Amino acid sequence: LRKRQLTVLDLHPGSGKTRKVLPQIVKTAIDRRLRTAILAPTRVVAAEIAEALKEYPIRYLTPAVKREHTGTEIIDVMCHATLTSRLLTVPNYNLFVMDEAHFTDPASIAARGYISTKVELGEAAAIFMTATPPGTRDPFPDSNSPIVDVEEQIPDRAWNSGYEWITDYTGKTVWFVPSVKMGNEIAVCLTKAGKKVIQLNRKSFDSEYPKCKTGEWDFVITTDISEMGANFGASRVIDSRKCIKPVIIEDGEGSVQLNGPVPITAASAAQRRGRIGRSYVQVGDEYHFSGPTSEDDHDFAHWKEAKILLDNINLPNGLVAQLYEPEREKVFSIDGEYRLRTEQRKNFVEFLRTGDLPVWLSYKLAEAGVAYHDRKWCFDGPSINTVLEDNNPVELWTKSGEKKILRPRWRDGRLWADHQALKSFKDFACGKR
Repeated sequence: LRKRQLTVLDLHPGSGKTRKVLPQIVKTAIDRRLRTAILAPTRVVAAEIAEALKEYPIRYLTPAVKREHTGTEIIDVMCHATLTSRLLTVPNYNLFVMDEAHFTDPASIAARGYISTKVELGEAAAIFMTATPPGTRDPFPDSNSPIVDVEEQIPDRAWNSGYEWITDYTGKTVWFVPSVKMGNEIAVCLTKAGKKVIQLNRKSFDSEYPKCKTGEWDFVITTDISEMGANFGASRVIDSRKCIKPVIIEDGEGSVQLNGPVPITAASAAQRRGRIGRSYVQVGDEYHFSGPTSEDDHDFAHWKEAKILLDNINLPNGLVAQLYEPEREKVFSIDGEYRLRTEQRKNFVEFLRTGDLPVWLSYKLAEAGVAYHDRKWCFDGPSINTVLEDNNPVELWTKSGEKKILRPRWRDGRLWADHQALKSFKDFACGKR
């Protein structure tokens, strides 16, 4: 009960989290009438926490709905981003428990800032659970069983020769890639070599990660989303230590671009490696990697985007929350700099929630006075912002009846990162939501 005292913020890692630790915390919170928020990084982990807590009365919260049996529940389970979303449109929780608290999704960073600030104000206690606390930099941490770390060349595309070590192995392998496209090229190569392959990414995770529990697979090819609580029962990880992440370019109008494979942080590398080595009775787990790690992640867009979110959340004291202490050095702006005026903020929240637009773009739109329903901005950008599909400009029928080339006022590369993103953006440009 040492961790449940107001003004306490506790970090810890381990193994035994949902069978015992989380239920004990929840049991004590209920006995003490502590209004509690349990925060999971993903819908999968929220589900697994909710199942671990099946013996207790809990409320499940999404950004839009609540699931309860009586309405008298005091323990809420939700995704990190659901807290941030509801703060932008919320109980004065006495206790926060954040699982996988290293997640650098902007809404997760902002949630840690809000929670950290509530703790420092003496309004709450918080527990951050993660094997790689924000601020840490150790890519080869200790493990339950020794890991064989092997630095060697890793394919970044299909191969027609060599790499015998990849396909001759008969255990299960988790292979982290920087992009879904690269993962698919590798997955097809492995499949034509007689391997059973599952591909995991943010869009496929809810349907495909559950298939890993059947054990009917040889390889999981995954993006970095599997750094947030995925449990594989594998024996090998392959990791070129790359990611592709948005970068805000502050020159001119400003823009966001997706910068090609760049090195991951040491904490990310430790989380990728940390998929294995988890069991004393399974020895010989291997981590095959190439490339350095890098802590120059200040240029990744999620830090500024977290600050934009936090600057637009009101506090009881009339001020604004700060980022969680070890993360404050990632952003170089003065607190409150991104706070939007009244009508702008209303449109901001709508672009985020109903529009499903990235934080940076939603801020630029809102700040420029764009109304949520006004789609002129999708078509009134300069010709350099023309969106291409199959090297042809995208032409759309607008809600006003005109056929126009898709030319957003600001370029945010996440709007056309893949076919599904582009389709969603085309639907938005046409007024479909």
